[PDB]
Amino acid sequence: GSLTEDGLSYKEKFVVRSYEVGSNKTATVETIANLLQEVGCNHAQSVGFATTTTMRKLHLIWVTARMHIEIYKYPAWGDVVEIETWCQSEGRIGTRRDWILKDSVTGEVTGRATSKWVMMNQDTRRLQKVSDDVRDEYLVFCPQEPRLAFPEENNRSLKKIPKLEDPAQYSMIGLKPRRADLDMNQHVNNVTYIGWVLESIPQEIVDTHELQVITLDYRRECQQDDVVDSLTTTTSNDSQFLHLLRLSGDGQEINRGTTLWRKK
Amino acid sequence: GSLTEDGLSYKEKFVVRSYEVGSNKTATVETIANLLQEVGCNHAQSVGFSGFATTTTMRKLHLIWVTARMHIEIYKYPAWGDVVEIETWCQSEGRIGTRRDWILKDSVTGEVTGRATSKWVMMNQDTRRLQKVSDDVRDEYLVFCPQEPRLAFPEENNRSLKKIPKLEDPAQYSMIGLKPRRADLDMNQHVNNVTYIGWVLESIPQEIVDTHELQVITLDYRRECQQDDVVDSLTTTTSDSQFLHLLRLSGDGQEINRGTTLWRKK
Ligand SMILES: Nc1ccc2c(c1)S(=O)(=O)C=C2
Ligand SMILES: Nc1ccc2c(c1)S(=O)(=O)C=C2
Repeated sequence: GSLTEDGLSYKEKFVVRSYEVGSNKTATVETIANLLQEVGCNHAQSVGFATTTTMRKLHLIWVTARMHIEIYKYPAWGDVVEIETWCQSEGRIGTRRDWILKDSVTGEVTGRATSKWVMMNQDTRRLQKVSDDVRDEYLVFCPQEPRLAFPEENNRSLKKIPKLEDPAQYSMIGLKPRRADLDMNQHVNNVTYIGWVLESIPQEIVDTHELQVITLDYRRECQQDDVVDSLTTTTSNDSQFLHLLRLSGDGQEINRGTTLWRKK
Repeated sequence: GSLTEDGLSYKEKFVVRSYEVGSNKTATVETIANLLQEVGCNHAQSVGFSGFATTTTMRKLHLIWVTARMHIEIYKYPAWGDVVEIETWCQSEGRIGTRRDWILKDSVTGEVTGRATSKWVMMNQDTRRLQKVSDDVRDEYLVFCPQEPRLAFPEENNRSLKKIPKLEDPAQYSMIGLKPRRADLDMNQHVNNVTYIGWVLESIPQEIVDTHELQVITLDYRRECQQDDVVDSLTTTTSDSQFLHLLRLSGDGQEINRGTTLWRKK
């Protein structure tokens, strides 16, 4: 992998592995999401790191508020997929990281993703707007003119997600993270929540449809000793669902989302 | 990745990923086990196989290879961003089945950082009945194996061939109600063998994991966990720290795996 010529974006190629694919012999959306995370990590390392001395001094970290992925073609087992990533400042709100996925052999865009990140105190979990001093330290690593993976003026990446009402049409209860679901800091990996959301989709939908779009909002973190319930209701050629992840006991919301599926 | 010059073994390099490491910023034993599986798959493809390593004779009789035992020893877990080189080969073990071995090395130093061995047996994919290999099938795979013995674990009467006892109730530690999600399934909708390693490790206390490093794991595979099954993971200290393990179905207590782990103080 490497930064591009202008040093404002990062590209990396990946060969799809045997254990990374589903029943269609193509990469699952969780493998794709892990690869997005990996190319994001490699981008931060290549530019010198994604926390500066100033963020480290104030105990601030970047946390994901929203993730939006659209896949036109899932790469097959043994195929090479090229992923390009970049960041852009969104004023005082936070930052946005975008991705473009391409088939390395044809050069055609097979997918795209966008994510919203906000600054949070590591210890108190309190959110805050971006200070001018912190924002100005990261601007030298972003393209200055807008560069959007989802340009469309009415794109599904910025749609507001409602809260699922009980009773849910489908459910998967008692979901718990194991050590493989944790990152190097013992926190639940963001991709695990995507897997948990998908667990409440019926197997018949998964067997006859392909996931085209997933939008996920992150409200609260699942701790290593928490238990989660995954709720889904059909809202809809295509099938659309509304999703909710909440703690098994008190019903505290951890995520909400939407998925769009197309017939195979 | 590629077959070596003699075409009797396969080598592949991997760069360790950010999501593949644990709290020590080194690859977990589950990432290592997935890489062993991946280099095994790439070896079968390189020697001509289009399912897993099944010849047309096995395909006509509906026979598949299934893991009976997995044994892994790690001296050093590769760090995040490091390149690890893995070499794999197979050997026929007469009529019993086959053995697949692996050697892990640090690509920069060339030193052996780990080794693994596994026992595979032939099974009918529909009835799940075990069978001897027979001359006709064994003779079709011999051209892909070294003829002289080549063992990742040469030592006479070593840890890889030790008999594992059945854990007696009550267990010292336990993790109950473990269930597979879609990410735990392979391309044939069966639970991936590496998930059972994760489930075994779930009943080790967090304090042991925080102060020790896993050096050895031996796992026997008795029965498969189905997509709608629920598993209990049981562990008792038998001692470094050594543990005896048992995975069984949550309800009727049917055994699915038994194993042992050996851990070294950090
Ligand atoms: N906040 C922020 C802005 C740009 C960039 C990063 C962080 S990075 O370090 O991940 C690569 C470029
Ligand atoms: N059964 C068996 C024996 C040798 C070899 C394989 C299978 S393979 O196809 O994985 C490569 C060598």
